[PDB]
Amino acid sequence: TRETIFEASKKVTNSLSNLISLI
Amino acid sequence: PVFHTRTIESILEPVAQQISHLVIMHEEGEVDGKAIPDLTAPVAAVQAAVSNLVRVGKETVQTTEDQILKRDMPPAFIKVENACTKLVQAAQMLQSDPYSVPARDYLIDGSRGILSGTSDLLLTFDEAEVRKIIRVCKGILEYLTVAEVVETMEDLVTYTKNLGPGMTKMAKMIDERQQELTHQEHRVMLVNSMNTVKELLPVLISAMKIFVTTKNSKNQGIEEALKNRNFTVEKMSAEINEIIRVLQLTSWDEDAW
Ligand SMILES: C[As](C)(=O)[O-]
Repeated sequence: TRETIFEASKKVTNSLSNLISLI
Repeated sequence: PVFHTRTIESILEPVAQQISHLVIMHEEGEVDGKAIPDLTAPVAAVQAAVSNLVRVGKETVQTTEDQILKRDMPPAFIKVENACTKLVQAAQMLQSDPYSVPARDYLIDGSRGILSGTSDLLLTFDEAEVRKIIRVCKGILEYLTVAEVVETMEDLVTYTKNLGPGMTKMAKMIDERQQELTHQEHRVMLVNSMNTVKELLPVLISAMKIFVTTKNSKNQGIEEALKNRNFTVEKMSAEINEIIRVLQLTSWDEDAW
C-alpha cells in the first residue's frame, strides 16, 4: 500500500513539467 | 528522446522533451529581454515532490539486502537535492529580478539535475530487475550442466520435471521484460533467442532418452548419443548467454539524463 518509487518519481516529473510550462 | 524502457519513458516524459527543447531555446546566454513569471509556488511543489522521492527511496535503502541499491541510490538523492536547492535559489533570484539571465540558467541547470537524478534512480531499479532475470537465466545454464550426469530413465523423468517448469519461469521473465523495452531490435533478439531455447528443450530431452537407452543396453551408440546431447546443451547455453548479453545492452541512441 506504500507509495512506489515510480509514483513518487512521476510526482517529481509532473511538478517539474508544470514549472517548465511557465517558461 | 529515447529511453530504456516504457516504464522510464512514461515517467520522464513529457518533461524530458520539454527540458531538451528549453535548452535549445536557452543554449546558454539567453538574450531575449523577457521576464519569467513568479515561480515560488511551482518551485515549492517541485521541492515537496523531491523531498518525498528521497523519503521513498530511503525506504528501499533501509530494507533491501541488495548492496548494489544501497550504493547507487544515495548519490541520486544528493543529485536531486542539490539540483532542487539550485531551483529554489533561481526562483528567489527571478522573483527579485524576473529579467535575470544568470538566474534563468540556475533554473535550467536545477531542472536538468532533477531530471538526471530521477533518471538515475529509475535506472538503478531497472538494473536490479535485470539482475533478477539474469539470476534465473544463470540457474537454467547451471541445471543444463547436470544433463550430462543423467544415466537412467528415472533420473531423466526427474530432470525433465525440474527443467520444464524452470524454463517456463525463465520464458515468462523474458516475455515480461522484452514487452517494455523500447528497442524493437532487442525485443526481437530476446523473443527469437527464447524461442530457440524453447524449441531445443524437447530435442535435448529426446537426446537424453537416446543416451540413457544406449547406456542401459550397453550398445555401440553411446558416443554418438552423448555428442548429440552435448551439441544441444552447447546451443541452448550459447542462446541463454546471448539473452544475458542482450538484457544488459544499452543502445548508443539512448539519451543520457
Ligand atoms: C508469452 As510466450 C511467447 O513465452 O508463450
